[PDB]
Amino acid sequence: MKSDFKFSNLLGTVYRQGNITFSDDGKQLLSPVGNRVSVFDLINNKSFTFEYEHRKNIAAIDLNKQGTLLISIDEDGRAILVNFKARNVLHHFNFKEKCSAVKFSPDGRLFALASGRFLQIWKTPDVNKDRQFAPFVRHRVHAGHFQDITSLTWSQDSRFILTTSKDLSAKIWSVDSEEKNLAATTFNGHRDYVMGAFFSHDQEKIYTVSKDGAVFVWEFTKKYSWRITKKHFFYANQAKVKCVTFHPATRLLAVGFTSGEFRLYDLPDFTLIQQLSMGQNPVNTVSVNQTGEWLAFGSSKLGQLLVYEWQSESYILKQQGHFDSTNSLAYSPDGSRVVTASEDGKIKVWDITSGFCLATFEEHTSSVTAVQFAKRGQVMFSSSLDGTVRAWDLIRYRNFRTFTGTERIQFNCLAVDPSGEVVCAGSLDNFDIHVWSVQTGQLLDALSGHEGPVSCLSFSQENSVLASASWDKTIRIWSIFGRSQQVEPIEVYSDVLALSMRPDGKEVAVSTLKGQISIFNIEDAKQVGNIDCRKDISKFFTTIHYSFDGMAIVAGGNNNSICLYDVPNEVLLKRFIVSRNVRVTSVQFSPTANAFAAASTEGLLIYSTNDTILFDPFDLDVDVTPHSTVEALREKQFLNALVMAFRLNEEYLINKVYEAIPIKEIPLVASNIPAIYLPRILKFIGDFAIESQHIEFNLIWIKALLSASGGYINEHKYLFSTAMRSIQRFIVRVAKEVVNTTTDNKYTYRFLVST
Amino acid sequence: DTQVMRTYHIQNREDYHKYNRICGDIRRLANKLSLLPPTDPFRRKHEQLLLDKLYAMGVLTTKSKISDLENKVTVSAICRRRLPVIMHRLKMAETIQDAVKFIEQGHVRVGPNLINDPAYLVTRNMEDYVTWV
Amino acid sequence: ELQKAHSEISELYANLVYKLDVLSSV
Amino acid sequence: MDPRIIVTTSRDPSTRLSQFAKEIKLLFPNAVRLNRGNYVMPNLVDACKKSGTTDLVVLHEHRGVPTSLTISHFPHGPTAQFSLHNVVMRHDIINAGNQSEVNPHLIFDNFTTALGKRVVCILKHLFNAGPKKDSERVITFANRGDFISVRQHVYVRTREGVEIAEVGPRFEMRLFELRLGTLE
Amino acid sequence: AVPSVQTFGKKKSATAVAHVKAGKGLIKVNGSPITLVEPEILRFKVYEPLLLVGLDKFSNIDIRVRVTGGGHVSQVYAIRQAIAKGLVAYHQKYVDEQSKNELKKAFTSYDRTLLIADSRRPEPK
RNA sequence: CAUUGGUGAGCAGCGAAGGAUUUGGUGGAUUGGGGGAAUGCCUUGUUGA
Repeated sequence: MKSDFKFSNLLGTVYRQGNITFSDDGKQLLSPVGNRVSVFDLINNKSFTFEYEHRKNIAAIDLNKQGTLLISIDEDGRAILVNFKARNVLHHFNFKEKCSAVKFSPDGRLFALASGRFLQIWKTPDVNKDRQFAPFVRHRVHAGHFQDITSLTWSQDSRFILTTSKDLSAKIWSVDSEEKNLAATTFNGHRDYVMGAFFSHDQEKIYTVSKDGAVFVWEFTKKYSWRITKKHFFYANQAKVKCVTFHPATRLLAVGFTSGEFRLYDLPDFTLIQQLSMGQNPVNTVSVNQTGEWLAFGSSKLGQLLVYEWQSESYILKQQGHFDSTNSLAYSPDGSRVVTASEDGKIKVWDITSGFCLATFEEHTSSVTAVQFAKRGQVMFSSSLDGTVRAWDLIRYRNFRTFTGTERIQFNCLAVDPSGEVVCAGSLDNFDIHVWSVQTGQLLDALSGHEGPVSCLSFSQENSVLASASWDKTIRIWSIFGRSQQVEPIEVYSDVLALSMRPDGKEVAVSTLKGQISIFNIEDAKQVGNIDCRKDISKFFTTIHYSFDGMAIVAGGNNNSICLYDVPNEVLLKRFIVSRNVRVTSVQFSPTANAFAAASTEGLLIYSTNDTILFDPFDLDVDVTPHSTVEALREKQFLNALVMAFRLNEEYLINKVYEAIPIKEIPLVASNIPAIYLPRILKFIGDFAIESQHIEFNLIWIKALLSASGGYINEHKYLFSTAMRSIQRFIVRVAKEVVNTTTDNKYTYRFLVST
Repeated sequence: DTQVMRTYHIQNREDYHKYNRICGDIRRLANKLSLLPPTDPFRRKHEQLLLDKLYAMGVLTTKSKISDLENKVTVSAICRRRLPVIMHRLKMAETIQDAVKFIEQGHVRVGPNLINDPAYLVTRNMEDYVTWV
Repeated sequence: ELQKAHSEISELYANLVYKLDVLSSV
Repeated sequence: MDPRIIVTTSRDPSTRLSQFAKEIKLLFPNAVRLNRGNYVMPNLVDACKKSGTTDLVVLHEHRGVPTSLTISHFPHGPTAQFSLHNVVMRHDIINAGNQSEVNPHLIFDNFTTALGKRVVCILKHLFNAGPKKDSERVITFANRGDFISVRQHVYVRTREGVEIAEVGPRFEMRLFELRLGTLE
Repeated sequence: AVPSVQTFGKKKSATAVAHVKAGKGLIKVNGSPITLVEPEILRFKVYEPLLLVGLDKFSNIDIRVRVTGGGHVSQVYAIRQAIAKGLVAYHQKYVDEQSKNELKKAFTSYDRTLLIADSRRPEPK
């Protein structure tokens, strides 16, 4: 294509250490990660922004009171400002050093920074644009202290400052030089180090906690001084307070520990509501709802990357996993579902197009080297280094079989037939590929034909030919369903690790023993050989894939980018991943032909085909006005309205001109459309179908259009196969939804005759 | 001790302190399994389960016996498993220090992968894959 | 007793399995 | 488990050795009859390592004793040669009756397993062709010292009488050169 | 020192090591030019590296080969592999890559294994 | 016989009142196991002041 290709989403929610915060709305979830910044919502999880200007791994994010002023803080300690869509409106270089505490004003007027050993207050501007060398103007400074500020509280008046630092003192500063109570009174008398100080919103109570789990409350009295309200002496907890937060209800406390638990407290009673231990991995950060209904907590990178949502009545709202680095991907037979392979020995299910992780499967003894489905959808498969290879179901929760029988600890590559009848596995150190039956799991014959170790196993859609790449400069062709075996071709150069096939049984790409990428036919005539890999931060050719449309291939090494090619010689694009300290280990294409795959240590997945870019498919400005000519063609000539409508690519036009015409005209327009205006609208109509609520509407469209040129689209496959996939997923998903309620409404009246 | 560090040219003394503990993990495990009555099939099987791992680990190069577990398990058997120590043996290199500097400026390719780590560990069976550049 | 000693060694065994497999990827 | 057999000769065949090669060809389902265009191939190790075959049988003729039956296990590389006494004129036959997939009982006479146990190791590794594990034929290996005998027989039973049938080309051989193979 | 590369070309038993050095275009076989070969009909098969990519291409280099072993068919098949391999080896190191990509495309499209030697490894099926 | 290796001389062409080669500093950007007691210790009881 000619599209822009980039990540508007990713693989994995939280892989690195980060903070945690909700929104002001309560229906959005701010889930950061150590290198980049992504914003989520509650329902239909989508990656909103991508703030990446970091060279060091930490990030801090908060909004003011309306969610239009958003920042991130790395260890470099400079500020980026985006509105809603990762624009980077203001790039404000703040510091060379990081910041320990930072907080807005609740009125959105002032801004609070705590760094070095001082206090820095900066002006908060409204919704505007750039054009500012320094959009942040100093309001006040407050000096001095003894050392660095560890935590911070503000006032609803936005004129009072209650803070604490490493010096075990809770200092007081006036915002607008008012000198509220004319003092900077430090609160002391603490037996251990003060972890958190929090000010109650009644202007009466003073909350302090120390690291021994002792809570001291002091009074707003400045005989005439601040006397004691309550003391604590706990010597039985044997833990350390890692994170502490205070509630806007001003009634509860929520305490996170280093011990891997989370304890609930009530402020006037000083009672334990419930403690929740789920392991030994510590809870790093914690965030509170703005009314305090839901409870979420962040955790360390070395600890858990697993963040669980909660309530005040103790039940989990949302769970998530995302353990260590991704080894391979596998596309579902509808493509909307994404399974993960990791070093831990777990396989996880992820509809990451909506963010959800429904379930997982865990029977491994060691890591997983590859994941791959079957196109029937009934079964997927496990390629691991466990010593066996097991089969799996979608939602029925049953390991069918673990296929093994020889002494082996390393099962590397794998291939199946599209029928699911026989499965062949390539042993790494053993020079044998093993067939296994769908009946019982029988080893009929063993194929000792190798002298180097196997590297790739790929079977065709022609379903007569097995292709194999081994580490002995020899490409291997095989026949099982016939009566014999075929003479395997001899490569010119290049022990091959990475092999790629066409699903027609005709085109085959090989990665060479360097950055050259050569492709050839089944009559072994070399089409292209692609130049070595550039990009110093030595050569890699590790993964390769032939695209499903048959017009492109995607190449991946480990030098932190990805490469794009067509069927002719040339490069389509080269997309570089900007990151500081191998990247790519698995590449394949999406069956819906909207993106493709990438397995990495980081995890990043989608390639974002767009429509806002103007295209000229069929000489658009012969159709001079895009509006008034269309308004003329909404009264008359509905055939030319759609031919004009396909030459345009403004979706605000397409829904209306596609909506306006009546029902009876639809088979007539389906009868008379040319075949060159067809595949992009049949491609788009499936993705466009899932969002709207006009299902009978598009239903009568796709019956006429689907009935129109079925022999031609049967003649012009590999494109209408993909568009066919994109519509058929919508077909079955709505179908199984409405049939069940149709029968469950159907039996009622006969039951009324029954009793 | 000190000369063993000098002969093997180890970067850190704590690297010697690592493998003594790793030997110490095996050695008390060698003790406790040996502290069993001789009629136990649990005892007889699982000694062989431990031995057959350590052959392919390259610590037990030759085929060994039961009492050699107390004997042949040394830190120096682990010290021979290092990358340049294996590199000097098959005689594509020239000295000990020559094996070092080629890993330094990157002239060693093990299989399909480029490796420049000096603390790389080589097994008994993966050693056929070291290639030039 | 004898069953107890099985639990003691096997826990030490499984970690020792885990530690050498780390060095196999080194 | 079951072996894999390759028949390999020189370029030009004789009829007195063509019928003899076809009797060795009657060792299927793992015996392949291959005529080479070279007398020996310098790449005999290569294809057997490629194909994964287990054994190679080569035939020729010399003068010091009569013609030899050379048998060599490929993953071990031993050398066991068997001086053939009768190579004059055998039966023109490729089959009679049943298949060679039948597993016969193994009968040895005049037991020598002090040093002749190496022959016992090979012949049990050789004539285990057939996973049937049910006797329908039988092959006897009668010794007279360094003499060996190979005869094929079928179970013939009528009115309670154990009869054998002298079937196949009747073989008389002597132990020719055993070169000490390697543990490799 | 002159710009020079050396390669080889192999038939069944024929060995022909090439010496593609700089110069003015001498192309000799053990002492002798191409047009004297005898087989004399297989002269056109070793004419082919002059021909598949354009004739000129040689005014800056010089060619000298020598053959040990093989037969008269085998000897000519050894060198004509080595000429095309020896030609692109100069473009491998001095000339840009995309010229050499144009050479190999003209080579591989007509290829009678000009870039790969014969190896035979049988197997029963 | 191989402008075959090294050495040295000369000419054509290219430039013309200089050319070629090396190095230093400064300035900016960018980066532990097995056993063990007389004896020391720990813990518990005990003896009287």
